[PDB]
Amino acid sequence: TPSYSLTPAEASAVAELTLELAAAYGSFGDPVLLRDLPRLAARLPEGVQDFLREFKLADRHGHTVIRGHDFDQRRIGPTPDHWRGRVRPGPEFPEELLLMLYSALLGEPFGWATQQDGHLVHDIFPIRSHEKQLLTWHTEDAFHPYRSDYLILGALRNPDHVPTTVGELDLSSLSAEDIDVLFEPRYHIAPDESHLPEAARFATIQRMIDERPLGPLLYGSRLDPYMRLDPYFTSVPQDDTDARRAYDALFKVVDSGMREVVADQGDVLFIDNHRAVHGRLPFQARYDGTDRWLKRVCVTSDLRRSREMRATSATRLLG
Amino acid sequence: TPSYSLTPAEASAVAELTLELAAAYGSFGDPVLLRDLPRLAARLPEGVQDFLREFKLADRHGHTVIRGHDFDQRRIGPTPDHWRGRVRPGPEFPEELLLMLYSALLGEPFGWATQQDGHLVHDIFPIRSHENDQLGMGSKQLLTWHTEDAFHPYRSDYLILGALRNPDHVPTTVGELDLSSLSAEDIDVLFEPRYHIAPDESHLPKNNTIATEEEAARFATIQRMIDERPLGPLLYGSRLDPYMRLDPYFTSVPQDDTDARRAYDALFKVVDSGMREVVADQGDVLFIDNHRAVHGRLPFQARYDGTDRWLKRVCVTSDLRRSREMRATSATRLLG
Ligand SMILES: N=C(N)NCCCC[C@H](N)C(=O)O
Ligand SMILES: [Fe+3]
Repeated sequence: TPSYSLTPAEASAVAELTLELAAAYGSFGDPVLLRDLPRLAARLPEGVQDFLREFKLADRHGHTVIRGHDFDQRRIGPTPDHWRGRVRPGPEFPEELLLMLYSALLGEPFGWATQQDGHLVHDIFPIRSHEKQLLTWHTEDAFHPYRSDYLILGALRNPDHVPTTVGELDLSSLSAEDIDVLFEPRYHIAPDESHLPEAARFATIQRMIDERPLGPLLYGSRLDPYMRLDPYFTSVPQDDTDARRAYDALFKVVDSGMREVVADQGDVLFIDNHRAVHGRLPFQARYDGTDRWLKRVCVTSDLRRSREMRATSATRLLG
Repeated sequence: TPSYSLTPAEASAVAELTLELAAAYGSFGDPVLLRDLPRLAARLPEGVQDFLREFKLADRHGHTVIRGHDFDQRRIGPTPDHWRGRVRPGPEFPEELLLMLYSALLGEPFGWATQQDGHLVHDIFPIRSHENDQLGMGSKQLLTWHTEDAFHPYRSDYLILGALRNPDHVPTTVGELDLSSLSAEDIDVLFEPRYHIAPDESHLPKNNTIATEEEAARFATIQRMIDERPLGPLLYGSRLDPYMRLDPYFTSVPQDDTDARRAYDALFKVVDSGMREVVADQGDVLFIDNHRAVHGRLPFQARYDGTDRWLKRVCVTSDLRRSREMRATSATRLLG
């Protein structure tokens, strides 16, 4: 797995640009910052731009990491209690912007209007409210036609080095018969809850919500397939014995290939949502303000493709 | 409809940039050039970048033009007799690079493997032996308007047309959808899967090969569209400001669907009467949203003497990975 380790000079240039941008724009609520993202991202170290572009275009690895960023722990401040009601942007604005720049290099930043007040940058930290653990892994929103193309996870802090799980597909482990079955629309993938704590928009998912169209698991190249796998919310018709058999073999290959990848402080992990599944590992959280803290941006290659489910032309938020 | 006119200073800087890049890279066959495109495009005048970003994000107008480029006629040379058998890249390489930079501001340049040897920037100029055909390489025949590759799930999102020369000022026709001109009932019908859109012959899996497992799977989605003839909408996206895919020549309205037939005739009438003539003269670059505009071209008499109208064209996708099933390798930008 290709990775990029920034020099102190690169790390300094990235930190500097990050602070200069945070001082010139109010928030992501600012329309012009969103406009300017790609032009602004062209001000990053050329080596960093080149690296990410090669990852995107190679379309070969499920994940990559840019390491050795300088995240000012004093400035960033203590890991907060909750995301809700919290004033945005916080002191860690610089780092959020960084992930936004990285997102514009990859595609476009987007979010879910219900998820975390619909903030384009998502918080990942322990919460006592939403607190024997089952080690699960998945494609992000595997059911959804407009699911992420890429995920960017920036580790602000990770004092106990709690890894992330990420796994890819090994084809040589599967027969040509199983693969062919997996390409066919013979599988149900259920949605997700995310409800409670606008009709023409809503009645769109209703094609999956009422009729429930069977979709494939593998698509793209047949020699190097993409995947959408969420074993927890996946269903197969009982009478489709071929499909169930091919689903078992696919699970067994992916499950056994899972790797632990640590996003330590200063790391930014890039997950290709079409080539890799990811997951959480359980950990003992302190709640004192020193807890592991990641930020997360969802990237779409094609914003306009989701227009039917977006409120207006301008909004990057779905639903 | 917004456009951008370059100051002479801006035109000079663009020209200088494209000359520099022309010397620094060998050809579009160089993978590093394709990689570098978006970063290189950030060296364009900031006004231009902002303008095109705003066109892209606004997602409202169906075309725009950037006017007033300096395309050096002496360096560019005579309009060729044919696209086959030319030294690649030619003396007009700086202009091709320009369009590639613009494509990277909008999305990703891509092509069709069967079209002009898979060249990402293709030529539009009269070819004598092609005089009797309805194509870009023709002249005498009217190129009637349409969405490019209406049938194809991976058709262009944008088209970039750059006029190297146009001595007789032959306009391009482009048309948009005035939604206020249609009934709410017609719109609802046009949003419904009630229309059959046939592929252009170039896209036929029996037309191009095929033979071997690998090449067969690359056309399996198209073959299945040919076998099952699914019906689809002519309008999609947002009901208040819809995208369209309209190719009158390849659209079949089912005989028994009276509602669809009424709405299609309504849609056709609006678009046909909204048709605008837009002249891309020397130094003009035309941007067409393939989801909001139709385009065509007027007939003209070619001279075949090296002085003919000459346009360069780039197709743009907003998502190269969507067409992965139809591309040979991960790296290729060629479909088929
Ligand atoms: N074919 C190769 N290797 N070209 C490298 C030159 C790119 C340098 C870039 N245009 C610049 O001036 O920064
Ligand atoms: Fe997840």
